[PDB]
Amino acid sequence: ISKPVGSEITSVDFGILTAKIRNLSAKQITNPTVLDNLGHPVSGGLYDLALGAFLRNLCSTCGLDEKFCPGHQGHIELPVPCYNPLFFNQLYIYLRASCLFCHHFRLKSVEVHRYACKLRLLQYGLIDESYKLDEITLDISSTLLNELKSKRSEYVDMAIAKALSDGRTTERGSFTATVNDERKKLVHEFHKKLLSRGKCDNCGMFSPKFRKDGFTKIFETALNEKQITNNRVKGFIKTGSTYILSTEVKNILDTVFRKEQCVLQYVFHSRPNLSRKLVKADSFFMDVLVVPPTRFRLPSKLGEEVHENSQNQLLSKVLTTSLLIRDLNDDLSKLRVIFSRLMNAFVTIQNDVNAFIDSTKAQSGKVPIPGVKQALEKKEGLFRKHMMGKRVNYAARSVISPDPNIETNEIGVPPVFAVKLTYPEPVTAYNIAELRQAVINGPDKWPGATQIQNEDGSLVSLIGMSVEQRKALANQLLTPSSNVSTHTLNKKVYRHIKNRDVVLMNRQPTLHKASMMGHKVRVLPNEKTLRLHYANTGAYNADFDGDEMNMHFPQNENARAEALNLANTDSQYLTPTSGSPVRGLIQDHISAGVWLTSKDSFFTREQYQQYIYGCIRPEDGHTTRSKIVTLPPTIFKPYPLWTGKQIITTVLLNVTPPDMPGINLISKNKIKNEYWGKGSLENEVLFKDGALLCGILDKSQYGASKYGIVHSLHEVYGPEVAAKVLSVLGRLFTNYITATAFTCGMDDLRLTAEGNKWRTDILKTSVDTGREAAAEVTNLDKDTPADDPELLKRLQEILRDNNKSGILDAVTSSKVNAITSQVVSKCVPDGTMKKFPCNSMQAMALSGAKGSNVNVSQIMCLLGQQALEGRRVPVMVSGKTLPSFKPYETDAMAGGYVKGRFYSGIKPQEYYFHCMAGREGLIDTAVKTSRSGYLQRCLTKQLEGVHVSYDNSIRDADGTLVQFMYGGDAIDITKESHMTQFEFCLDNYYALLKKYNPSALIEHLDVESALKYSKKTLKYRKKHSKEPHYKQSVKYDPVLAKYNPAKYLGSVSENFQDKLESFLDKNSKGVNEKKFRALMQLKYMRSLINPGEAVGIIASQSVGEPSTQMTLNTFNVTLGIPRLREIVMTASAAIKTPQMTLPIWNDVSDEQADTFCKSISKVLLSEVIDKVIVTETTGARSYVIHMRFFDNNEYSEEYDVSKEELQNVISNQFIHLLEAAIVKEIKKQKRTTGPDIGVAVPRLQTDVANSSSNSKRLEEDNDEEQSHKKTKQAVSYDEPDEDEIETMREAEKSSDEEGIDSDKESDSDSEVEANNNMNKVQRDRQSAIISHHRFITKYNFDDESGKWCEFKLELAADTEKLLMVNIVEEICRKSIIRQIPHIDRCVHPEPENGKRVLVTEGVNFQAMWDQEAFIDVDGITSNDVAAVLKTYGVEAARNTIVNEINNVFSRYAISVSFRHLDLIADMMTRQGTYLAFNRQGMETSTSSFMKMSYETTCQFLTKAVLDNEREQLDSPSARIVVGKLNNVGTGSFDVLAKVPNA
Amino acid sequence: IFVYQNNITPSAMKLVPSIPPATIETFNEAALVVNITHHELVPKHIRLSSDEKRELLKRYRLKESQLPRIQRADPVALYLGLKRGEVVKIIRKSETSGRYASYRICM
Amino acid sequence: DRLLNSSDYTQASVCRECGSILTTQQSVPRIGSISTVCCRRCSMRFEDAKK
Repeated sequence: ISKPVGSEITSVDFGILTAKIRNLSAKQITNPTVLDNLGHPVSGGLYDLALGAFLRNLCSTCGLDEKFCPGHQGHIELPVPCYNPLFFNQLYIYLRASCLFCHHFRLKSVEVHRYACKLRLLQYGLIDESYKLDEITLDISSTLLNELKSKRSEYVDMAIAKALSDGRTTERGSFTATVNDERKKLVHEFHKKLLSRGKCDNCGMFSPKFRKDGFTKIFETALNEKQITNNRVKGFIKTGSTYILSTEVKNILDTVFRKEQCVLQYVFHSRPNLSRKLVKADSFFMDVLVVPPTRFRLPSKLGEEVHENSQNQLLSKVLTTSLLIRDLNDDLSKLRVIFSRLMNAFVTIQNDVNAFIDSTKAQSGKVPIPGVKQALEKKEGLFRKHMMGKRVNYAARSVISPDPNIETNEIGVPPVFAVKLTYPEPVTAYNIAELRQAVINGPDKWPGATQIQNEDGSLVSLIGMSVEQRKALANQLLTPSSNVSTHTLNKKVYRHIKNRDVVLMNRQPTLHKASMMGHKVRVLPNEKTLRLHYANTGAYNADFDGDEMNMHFPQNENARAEALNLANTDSQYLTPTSGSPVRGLIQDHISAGVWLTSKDSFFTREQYQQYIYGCIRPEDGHTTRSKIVTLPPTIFKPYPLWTGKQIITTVLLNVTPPDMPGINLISKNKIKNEYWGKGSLENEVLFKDGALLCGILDKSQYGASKYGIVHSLHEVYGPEVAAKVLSVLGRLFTNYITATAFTCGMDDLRLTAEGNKWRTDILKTSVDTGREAAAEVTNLDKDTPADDPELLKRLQEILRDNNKSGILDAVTSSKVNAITSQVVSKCVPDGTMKKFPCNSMQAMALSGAKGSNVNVSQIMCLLGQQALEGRRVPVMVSGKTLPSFKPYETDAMAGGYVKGRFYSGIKPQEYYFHCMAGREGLIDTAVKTSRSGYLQRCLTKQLEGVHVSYDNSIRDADGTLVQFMYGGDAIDITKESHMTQFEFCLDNYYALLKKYNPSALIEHLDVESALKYSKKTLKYRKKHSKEPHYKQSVKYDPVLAKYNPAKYLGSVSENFQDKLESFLDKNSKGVNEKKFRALMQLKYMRSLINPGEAVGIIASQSVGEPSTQMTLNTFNVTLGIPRLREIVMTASAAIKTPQMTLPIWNDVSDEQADTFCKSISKVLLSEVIDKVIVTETTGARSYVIHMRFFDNNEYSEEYDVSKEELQNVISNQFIHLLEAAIVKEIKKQKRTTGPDIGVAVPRLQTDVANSSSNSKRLEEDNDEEQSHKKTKQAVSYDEPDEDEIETMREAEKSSDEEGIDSDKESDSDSEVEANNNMNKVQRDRQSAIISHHRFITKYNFDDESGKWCEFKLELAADTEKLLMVNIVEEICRKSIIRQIPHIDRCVHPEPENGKRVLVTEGVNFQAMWDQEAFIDVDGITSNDVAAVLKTYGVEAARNTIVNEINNVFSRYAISVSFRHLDLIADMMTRQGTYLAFNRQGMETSTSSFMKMSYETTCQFLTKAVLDNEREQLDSPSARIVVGKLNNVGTGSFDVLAKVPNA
Repeated sequence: IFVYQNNITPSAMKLVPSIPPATIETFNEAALVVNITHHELVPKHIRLSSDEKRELLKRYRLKESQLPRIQRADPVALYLGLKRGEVVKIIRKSETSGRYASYRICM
Repeated sequence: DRLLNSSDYTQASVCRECGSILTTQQSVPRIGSISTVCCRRCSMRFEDAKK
């Protein structure tokens, strides 16, 4: 740190190396020899000694040696200009669009002038002026088009000079995302009009259209026979695709680019050009290569075997070919075959520089040589492996181990780690006493040192020395060296890691920021592992069975201060997802407080003094009073004794500060009052002035639980007091456990003889349950016996269906789950042998120590119904669920109901079914892994510079504003925990008043102002309380929108304001109400989000981390992460299951609503047909189709379909489909009837790639596959295996000029009863039905009953046998009777909270507007966000995003905050469209190093060079690349030192 | 405002920018059956005159293109008849804070 | 600290005229001088001493 840097990199320009590389490096390379015999670097070869020092030779350029030389570049003189494969796709546009005769483009010179003059407007901060250029429009002569150009350029010269007169732009221009959105929309359009034209508009003589191949050859076609007639009526006033040489194309595109310099000056620039350098054509062509320095091209090595480099292997092949095409040019210089090898040498000198840059865009054995482009694009490569993911010094990793004898904010460092990791401590006047002792001890004895740094920069290692030299060198530390260059610097002793340093500590999948916290160091002897407290196991999510954690040891005081104040564990008490506490005692401290704070717990005096000093030690600094204070006992006369609740009072009396009064808390336990006995009150926890007066303490109080005692001390006394209480209670219930143990035995599991009599009799009533359910489902009655043969017919019918037999598996499952909960409800509190305190089995479930009441019931009572895939046990084909059971056995036990228990044993049949249910969870073990890995990375690249500003707005790193306040009210989630808990704050008023101390605070912030404006807006809102939101008069915008919350007292969100009023009005309780507002409006002000806070990352982590918790299956609607992949990623215009919630009115009734669902739901004609009886006869093939509908009283109830509509679909849609299928099938009959026997068809069952997942790694068990994912950072997946990723891999087609322009095909070469006695009507309906179809010839319809239909297709006599019934069954399943479009089925579900709604399988907003007599059309709700965007605008599309992300999390009972969901939905709709997080959404962005580092690196790289972009270096992914300090947090401001003298 | 019934000819769609001072705003009357601003998910859009567009951009120190954007063909931008470069003001009810005033520019 | 000050962290030289890293060089000094850092494509060879 003693070598400061002055100048530093502020912005990065992209650009192209001109062929004046000959200035910087004329050390050119002509010999393709790398080394000679006897190992020397040959002169003019690829390892020349002017390219840097190599093999212990000096550099011919530096004069410096093997190490100190920086390396130097060298060029390879190509004799011919072969083009560049990066910029080739973007000159092939410019070659196809130019007229070779006129040397212009194909377009009009004024249509080109329009786009050239709008792009001049876009490079300044003005866009509406670039749409007002199209409003200048007034068989056109030449004097009109040169004046039209004069007035368009007249407007722009005033449009820029107007804006630059203001501050709306600068001379260097302006550039934003929405400015870059419009520029991409013109240039992509300008590169689409030019690509398709017929003739030049400035001449007539038009060029023949080119066609290319794999990036190496340019071919020009011969202009066909029709078009030369144009060339000779206008111009006068060899074979297909001849070759075009590489020097011709430069000569073409030089006079094209010289002529239209005006348009190309604004295509290749997005900011104004300030050097006014010319866009030239030799930017596209490579006259020379450059060669990287020798240090970057060192030989590869494996063992002793030192191979040759990849880069030299490709670069020699170019240099042999360059000498050839030079040597053969001498051969042709003396005048056939020599012209055919020169032209073939141009193919391969281009092909070997195409090989030098790309690998796939060259030809390759199996896997060819990597080019410089393909060294960059994956998880591996360069841009993510070595720029976002560097490896670090001063770090260590080890297995972690449990420890209750360290502090909760600490790590126990082994002495193996401790004598290696060193910290440079500059020796000064205040630390020479402790740094002399460090040099004396040396690098063996622990509080010592390893090396000292002199003032000149050199180090001196202390390893080999003895105590003579080390004591004689510790005494020289404050000695000044005689130099004057270094008279400022002092020495730096690299002391070992002491007990006062800190450490970043890192569980390896870092899914959120509390997985990387900052611990203090405590060096423990005699250990070989890192050693961690139990309070930290929930934060890192660690299980102490072989987890490795990285120990990062930072190296300067700007990092020690930030691991002690920002990333320490004490500030990470509440998680940012919901504000819940994540730190607390876990298993056996929970089950000791239930004994210590119990009412039997009496301690004598010598025992009382021991437990206090066992946990609290004043030497370590745990007391605040420097002397342990105690309490009088609760029993005086027979013997002095202390109660166990009085120890908890004492340890709170010592760790809390003496000035603030005690904690006042009313809460609950997890343990019910009746477990203690009659009239016990040990469920209500009561603290009164810091004294536990009532109730035991559990997981609910000092666990990771909200509004407990430890969560209350965090609010009243702050994070360091609550840190000490978990440390003190961690040692109190460890020394109490040692003196008074805890065990779980066999008597804890046994029921008493009365209670064991109950469960035999209650389970005796379940022997007759599997048949009562089996007779209910089959709709039999009167208790038919089990072996009744009509029942056995019926049970076989429900064995063959899957939509049945889950009916039987839901009736019988519920009918035996009642007997399950009757045994539990009578036995486990009351039929046990050991009651609650002594039964440690129940006391570990009721405490929340470990387990539940479900685990206790399967031990003591019964296992119960073992349910598989939601249903029940699977059955064979024979109706048997095992080979031990009768087929169709109506029994609970045969269906998998285990009546056994784990205390007494499960029978061999029911042992087997419990092995089935043990496996169906274990298939959801491997599908958990790579679900949310790619989803969170894709969030955290966009929401990554998003940070709170100092004006409370939420802005991206480039300044493009996302929100105006965080969440609506600028509250940190980790601060609003007791903000509405008004009862807790009134009890603790005097203790919380000197936390939020207003006395030394009021003269810095305005008090009277926002209180006055709030009471305007409060009372005015109370006027218009019943007016709807669209009639709300907007005179008074909210007080946060006018006044800074952190500056004006009282400026408070309108939801906190009303809750504070509704508390002060409904409660009358030496505290006024004026002094409770002025505290709770000060608490609001001291609970605000700080500026610089990385709310983008926190919002993306608070979504991606609990989506590692919703990987599970169905316990309809798209569930969990694949719903979240549609909303957040991929921006689905087509959701797989779209819905629409239709709220029905209040005066509509349920009969009126179910009839309404029938009107909307689609009815296929298949749904009203019972049978179709086709009698086929011959003579002409006379097919007779007789349809049997259901009864008219049935389908008119079930579907609300009149029998006149069946006539109006059969006669007008069905037969049009039926006769279309027939003539299609007779056309198949004549043409295609037989294959070619002997010809192999293609493959059968292989996939598209790799033929398997993995041939060896797919058999790794989860204890062996977690051994391969612990020893390395291997949380990634190469192919994340998604179809949406494949649909992100497959989209965005090539062209409309392709092989198929609109998917064109042939489309050519067509040219019972015995009734009679119709009326005149049905005879005449039939006559026009025959006359309007092709084959009908007879027709009838049952109009009296609506029961049947009938017609007689009489076809040709030539035809053969035809499966007519399979023709009919297809057409009936496709013929729609009544479908409202885009909507399949409506249904009326059970209401949530008084909302009578419908659910519509499909989205059509436009059609539901015409049903307002049943549907409140102002309240309909979809989950298709791209449909709400199209219909209701961008704010209703926004509110649908926050509502549909919340369905994914609230379904799994996961409560993310709305402040995190508002920030994502404001980022997805920042353009007014529905963008996602993907490559297509990321495209409209300012910083290019964010783009290059995400994926498709050289895709964005060529885009950044052809744009000639300046990188402003303000996204954090661009600051890490160039090494600049990030500006989100402590980098978001500058520190300046105040010097006294002038 | 030219309310039509089925369609306007693409030959007749060139007459919309044909008057440079005066605008023509065409609506198909099937899209006007339900006033979309009465919907529950649509907040109160109010458009700002340049006497308070300018005072918006002076508080937050913004270029015009750094605001959140509303499209030219949005169903509520076509409702209010927003020209480009006109800031509309949105007052929406947050779940956290109640009434919350946000802004959005038309480009 | 965990991505620059411990991983690689070179103090390199950069020309303030062409704005490039790899075009820099410490000169071979004539026998009296001290070597100094001098760019290459901003440089002009001494043969170009023209009027």
